[PDB]
Amino acid sequence: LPVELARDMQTDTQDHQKLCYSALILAMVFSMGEAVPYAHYEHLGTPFAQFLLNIVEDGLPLDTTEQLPDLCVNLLLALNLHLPAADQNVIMAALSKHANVKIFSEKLLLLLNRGDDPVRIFKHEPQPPHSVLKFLQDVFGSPATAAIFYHTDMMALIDITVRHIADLSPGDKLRMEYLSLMHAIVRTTPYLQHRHRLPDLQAILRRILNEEETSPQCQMDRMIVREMCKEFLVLGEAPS
Amino acid sequence: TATLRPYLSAVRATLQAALCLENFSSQVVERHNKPEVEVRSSKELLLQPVTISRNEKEKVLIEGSINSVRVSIAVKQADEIEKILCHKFMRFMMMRAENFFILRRKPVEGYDISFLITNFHTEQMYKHKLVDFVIHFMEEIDKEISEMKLSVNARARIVAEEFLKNF
Amino acid sequence: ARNTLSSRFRRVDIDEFDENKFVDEQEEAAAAAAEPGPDPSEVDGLLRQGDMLRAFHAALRNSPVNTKNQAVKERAQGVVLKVLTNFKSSEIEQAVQSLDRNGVDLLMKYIYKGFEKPTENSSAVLLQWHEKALAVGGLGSIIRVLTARKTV
Amino acid sequence: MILLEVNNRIIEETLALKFENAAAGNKPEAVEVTFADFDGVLYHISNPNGDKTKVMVSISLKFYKELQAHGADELLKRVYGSFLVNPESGYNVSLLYDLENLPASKDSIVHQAGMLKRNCFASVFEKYFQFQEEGKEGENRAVIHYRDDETMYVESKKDRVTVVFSTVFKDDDDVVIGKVFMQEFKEGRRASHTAPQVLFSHREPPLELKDTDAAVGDNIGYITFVLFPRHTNASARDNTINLIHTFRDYLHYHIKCSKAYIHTRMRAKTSDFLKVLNRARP
Amino acid sequence: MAYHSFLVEPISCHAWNKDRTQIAICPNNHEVHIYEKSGAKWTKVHELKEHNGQVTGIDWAPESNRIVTCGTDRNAYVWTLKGRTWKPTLVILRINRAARCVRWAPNENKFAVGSGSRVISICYFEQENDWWVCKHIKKPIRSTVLSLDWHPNNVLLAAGSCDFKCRIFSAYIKEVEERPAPTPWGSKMPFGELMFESSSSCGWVHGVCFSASGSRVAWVSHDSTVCLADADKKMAVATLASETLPLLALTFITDNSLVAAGHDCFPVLFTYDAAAGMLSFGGRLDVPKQGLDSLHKNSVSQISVLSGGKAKCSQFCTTGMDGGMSIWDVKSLESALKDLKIK
Repeated sequence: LPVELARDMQTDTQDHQKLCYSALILAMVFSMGEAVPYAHYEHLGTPFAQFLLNIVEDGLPLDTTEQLPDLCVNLLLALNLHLPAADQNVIMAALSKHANVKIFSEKLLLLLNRGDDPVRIFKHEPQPPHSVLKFLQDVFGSPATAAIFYHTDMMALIDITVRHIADLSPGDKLRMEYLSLMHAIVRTTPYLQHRHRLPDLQAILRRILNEEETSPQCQMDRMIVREMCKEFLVLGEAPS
Repeated sequence: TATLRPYLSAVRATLQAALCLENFSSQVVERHNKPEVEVRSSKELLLQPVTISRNEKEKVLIEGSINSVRVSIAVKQADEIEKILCHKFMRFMMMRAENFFILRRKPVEGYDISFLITNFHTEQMYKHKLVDFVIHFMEEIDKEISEMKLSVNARARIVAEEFLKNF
Repeated sequence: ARNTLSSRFRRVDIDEFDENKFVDEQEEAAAAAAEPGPDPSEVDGLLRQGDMLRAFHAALRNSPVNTKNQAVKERAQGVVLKVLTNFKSSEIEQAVQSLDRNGVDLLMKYIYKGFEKPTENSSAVLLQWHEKALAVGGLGSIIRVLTARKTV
Repeated sequence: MILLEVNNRIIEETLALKFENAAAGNKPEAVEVTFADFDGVLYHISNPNGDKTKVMVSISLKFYKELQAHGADELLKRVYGSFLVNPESGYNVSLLYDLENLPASKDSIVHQAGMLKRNCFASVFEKYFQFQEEGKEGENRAVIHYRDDETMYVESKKDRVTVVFSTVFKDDDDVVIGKVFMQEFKEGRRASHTAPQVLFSHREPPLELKDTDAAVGDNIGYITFVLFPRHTNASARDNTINLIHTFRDYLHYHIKCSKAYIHTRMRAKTSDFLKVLNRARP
Repeated sequence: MAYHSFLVEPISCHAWNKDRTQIAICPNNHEVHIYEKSGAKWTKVHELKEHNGQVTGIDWAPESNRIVTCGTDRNAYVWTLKGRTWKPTLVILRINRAARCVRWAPNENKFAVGSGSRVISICYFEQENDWWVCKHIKKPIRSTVLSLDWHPNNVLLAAGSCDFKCRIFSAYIKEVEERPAPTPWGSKMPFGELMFESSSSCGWVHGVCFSASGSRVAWVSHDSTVCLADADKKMAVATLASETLPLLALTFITDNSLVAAGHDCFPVLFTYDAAAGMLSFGGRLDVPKQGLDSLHKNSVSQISVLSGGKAKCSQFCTTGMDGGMSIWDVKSLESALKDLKIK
């Protein structure tokens, strides 16, 4: 099924309803993160992502109501769920090949500001990961894909990530994702040249280390912070 | 820079403590019925102020009374573009203060917004829902600003393209 | 329209010079000599050895509520607020549960005073204290902070 | 309206009324109109000496001495030609359109009358755009005070033309939003690859101008435009000048109009909150 | 455990007749609406319309069948049922500010009004002019008076104020009664004598009730501190600080136990042991209902004793800001709560 939909969408772009439902079902079935046969990646690989990015950026003429960009975004988030090893990722090769993505990045941050998983339509267990953070953890898994964000947008991404790390309580599952996301930003970007919101960040990591909670999850957070400060010392210094 | 769950848990408890209100006719003017926290003519009817705070910037001030409560709030403003968007947002929320019945048309000095809850709101409106509006405000305001910062940045690109494209 | 007569008499306020203004009472016996409050050497010597739970009660035993002076109150606040900030987050429930009722109320008074002027990390601790004292003392503890005419 | 128009409405509106009345055989009606444009411009349309058959479009640019230099006196003549006559009193330039001696195809002289402010600025660009084409380096920069508290420095080099604006932001809410708008002009070559390069120095000027008595302040802004020969050639220098002499006003147009976008969006979020309160209303 | 929502807005005050067949509420307005108990229904029979302002206190004399009102308009009116309609009778309170409470006397020869004028007005009848003239007791008081209750001697008076105190005064009127008998509160009881002044000075005194014996008085405060003074034990006070929102009204159901209600939106019970010399929390009375979990969906402002008097009460009534009136049956709560005990 996902190979015929992905083949009918690239070919029959005239029918608008069939193109909008095809992109919904593809996000449903990929929502759980289960892997797929290798043969699917002939029509669900990199050329299919460029097709979806050209729609997100440029749109179609027959799309009057403009539903399709927000469906071709939720689909890219869902394809990237089962895909490990960002260096081997077919989607990230689409971004690094594209001329300039701005509308796809603008929409990723409006979803991160609220922490809503648009792929998570169904209440089925085991609940897969967070589709957005999984994406951005994979974007910043290589410096070729990190430069897609404009300057003004990265600073808005750091303001959000910092706000969630603090506003989140201990024992939550997501707090290590925003932390691993932040660790990914420092590596693959020149964060240490501009140091946006670095003092507010330094005070939050010292807090998380000095937290006396003893859950296993809270020990996974502290385990990340130590690796983050150990790799980059200036995140351990006192705020000044 | 502490956490958000306990902050709203403290504020929610102090509010239930301070919305223990009743009608009270005035004792300085003949038959007036004012909120004593605003006029402050009768010191005995003014409870203590109590403050809550995650940090230096964020905080809440509950000035209670026998017939009134005043809930001033300070929001976090990291950069200048957030100081602007919060200042405008409250102005457009104060302008409709006849529709937010628990709202002041100006904020207390040192704070970004201030509510005022009289003994006629608890009799008419649901006391436990008014609290949920204050709390819902304090955790959504951070999201509704960054959504504007991102909307200003998106507009600035189109205004650049629509100029440089013509070259 | 507009008026053209002297309307300056409506500017002066006569209500300032009134005889019916409220007057709250104070402890006469404390004006001469104030309560010494928790001495620093007592609590501190108990903090050096790490006996937090006893330095805790030493700070809540003495409290200069009846004192009209503000410095001894401020010194008293800095002492107890110095103590609460050094606790171990797991030990707080162990300490709060020991207190009687009348110590939980005095504690919550000092807690709502620490929120006035916070340091870098003075408030993430006091919010944890606030959770425990509320679990024991309930909303009625806070009401005895609002109704309290005599500050800590 | 995203882009600003370069041709004034009042002139195209007023002349076409006269020109359509006379060519319909009707009699001429008098006129006396004073008005303005951006950049401290002041116009004046009048019947000289009461002669209702002649209309005289004047204009009073300050900083026209800076424009008589660079050869704008010749640029304007190469366009209007016969219509250009002696200046009206107090005014720097003066056209004259005779209603009884009109040619047909009046839309061309009308549309050129609206562009009078453009044709005055168009000299200092065509001069320096030609210096790059001729390879002439070492010539002196062009300091133009298009406003009292602003300035436009031009300069030419082997491979590029550098255009600078020493603008100013009155309020501090404008210089905050202005950094956002200019921080995206810098990244404008990500979408439009042929586009010119842009720079932005907040308070202090660049190194090319620190000697030139430039101004520094917490509200000033220095904005550069690097123009390569695919802009300065003969086929595109017109549309390039039509944009560059409107940049300072394009930027402030969208700072003032971005506030309305913000205001437009807070009236809605305020109404989203107001749905949460009405839950409390039984 | 009934609940009849008379309206949606508050009910400032209420009073019952002798038979408990009729009730006189104030539905948050200038009017007094008298409802009659027709079977399992409630029907309005009369409406008293004389006040220029909101009503705050009502009391119904059981024998004379004379209703008395007090409102924010600095007025009171004594109503007499002449034929089928109630007619008022004027009152001269002589207060410069608004009234807050009123209570008929036991012998129905006087009433006392507590006002925001920092006074209490002891009113009696004058057939010389058909007026009700008043005398004042304003010696120690310094602010508004919220509640009152009469001693069984028809002289002594308790008063809860916003001065954080519950004083007790002697409302002896020579023209209408002879000098009283002594009491454990004192012998010297002329007009306007402060017998007992409480010590606590934190929280506003909302409710006050005398005990049927006359030797015990309790008072509730905004400090979440119920109290009780015993004269047999040299006017010693026993507090019981609560861990919930305050209470606003109390009453003695027996000589030892009390019932209070307020901002917690339900009743509770408080037990007194003079042997130990303290109060104890007798537990919540109404079972948690199978957000709020009770009948009163807002606060309660007035509690009254229908059946059994304060000596031993079988039914008490609650009247609240939620436009409701809930009758309670004491023994039904004893049965429905086997843990519950009424001392």
